[PDB]
Amino acid sequence: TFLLEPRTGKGLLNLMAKYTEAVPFAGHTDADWKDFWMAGCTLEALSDIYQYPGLAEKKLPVQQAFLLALLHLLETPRAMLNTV
Amino acid sequence: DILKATLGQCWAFPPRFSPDTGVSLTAGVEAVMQSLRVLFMTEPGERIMRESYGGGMHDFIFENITDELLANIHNRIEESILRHEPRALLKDVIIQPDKQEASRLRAQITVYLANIHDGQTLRLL
Amino acid sequence: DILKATLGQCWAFPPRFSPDTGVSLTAGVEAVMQSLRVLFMTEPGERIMRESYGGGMHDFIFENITDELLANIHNRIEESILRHEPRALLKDVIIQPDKQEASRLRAQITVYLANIHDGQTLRLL
Amino acid sequence: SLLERGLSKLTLNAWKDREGKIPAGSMSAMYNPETIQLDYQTRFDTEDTINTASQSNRYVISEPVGLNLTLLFDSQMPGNTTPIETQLAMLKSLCAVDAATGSPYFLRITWGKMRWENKGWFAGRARDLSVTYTLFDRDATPLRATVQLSLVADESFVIQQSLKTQSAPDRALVSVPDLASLPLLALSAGGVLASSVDYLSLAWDNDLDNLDDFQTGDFLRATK
Repeated sequence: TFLLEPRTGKGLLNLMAKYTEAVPFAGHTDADWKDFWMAGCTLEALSDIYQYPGLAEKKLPVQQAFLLALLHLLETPRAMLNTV
Repeated sequence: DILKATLGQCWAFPPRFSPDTGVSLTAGVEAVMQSLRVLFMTEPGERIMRESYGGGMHDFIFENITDELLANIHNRIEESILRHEPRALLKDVIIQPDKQEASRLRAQITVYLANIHDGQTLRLL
Repeated sequence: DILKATLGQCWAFPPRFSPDTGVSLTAGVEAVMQSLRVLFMTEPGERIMRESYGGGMHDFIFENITDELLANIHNRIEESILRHEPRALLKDVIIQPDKQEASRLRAQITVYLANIHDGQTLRLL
Repeated sequence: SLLERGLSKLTLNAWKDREGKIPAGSMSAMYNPETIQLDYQTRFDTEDTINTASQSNRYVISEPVGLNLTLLFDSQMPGNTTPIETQLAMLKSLCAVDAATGSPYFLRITWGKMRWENKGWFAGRARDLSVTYTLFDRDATPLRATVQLSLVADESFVIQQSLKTQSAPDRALVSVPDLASLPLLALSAGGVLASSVDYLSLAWDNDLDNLDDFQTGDFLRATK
């Protein structure tokens, strides 16, 4: 039916990949912070791991595991909010 | 290499982030020493939903080195290694006041990884 | 505001009635102090079908301050706050004869809402 | 010693739960006991086996460590000004059933450098208490007490689980010596774990090639 909030962790991850490029990797220069969260994979390959966790074979950089755990947590208030 | 396997891997206590290397990670025997600096620099109540976790050394900061204090420091260290860090035993904890520029208590905490001396009779009366 | 909610509301002990405001009402912390004046000004037998309710201080009116009396007053106050007013603890009750114009016992009853002093060694022999 | 010469009294701390989360009152008692006593006892039952090959006796239960301790209070000497009923209104309260829950208070006795059974504190609850007032006053404020405490062991479950993982935490990580062999390396791994680690499982868990693969300084991991 009607949803009241689209854009799952794919859409959040797209917004976050747009977003973190504005931040310099501080202390270092000429380095985007978007490099930090997207090192190792592209946006779509990381979203594929977000849907299917086995595409990581118990390893990936831990900021990405941190971020995917964050998004899986953030699915829950989105689920309460779609019941509005 | 096996000490890195048996003792777990985790992040460094000052979180150092780089675009080249993602997260700096302390592993093995260095991970046990990293957790012991976390315990005694934390204080109970400072971690939300984990209020038992802390060293509690702020109880002793205006307390007069009078040797009722140095036994309380010995027991607070020994108990908090039991409750929150059973990956490392305790060997001995030696507490001395600083001789130059006093009112600093220096504690050396010695851990593990986890006979009556008969020669002194020849040097006494 | 929450003390007015948790501690109940009731009428004032001298019933004051007005056509403008119907009944004057004591609420909250003032209601506990209003009930304690009721208890020690009542006397057992003076309320019909409630004969347990009373302070009972008319037992002590010709009784010679000799310090068998001041212990009996301390126990009658402490017991009657237990039986008839458990909304207020007891801190201490201090009884003194009045120094000017004696034969008046003055009792200060201190309630609640519900270490050996080591410094004296430096001022003794 | 080593710094100064002030006394360290004993302190009786109380809680309400088994752990240290809910503190009750806590008193320190003047006039140290002169003598403590902690009695251990372990109950054994003899095997009356019909086969008559051997004489032996089983282990049934270990009785809890009980502590005996005797105190004295006094307030008429002119240094002593606090009346001893305020000091005994805490021992009589903390060594009895609490009004909140209907249980004893899970006391913890401590002394400045004395180390109780293997720890710096003695947990447990009060089995026994007897006050016997011997002197009085004209109005009989008591001012002499002679208390006779007696406690049991009863430690918390987080401390008892922590002391268990410090002995054989289900991995061994045994070093090999010069001139070693796997039946000897299983006896040295069966002493770290106390579980008879059956040498063929050592060469399978560590990917040995030919049962003599270790080289005088490398480690072998033994689980269970």
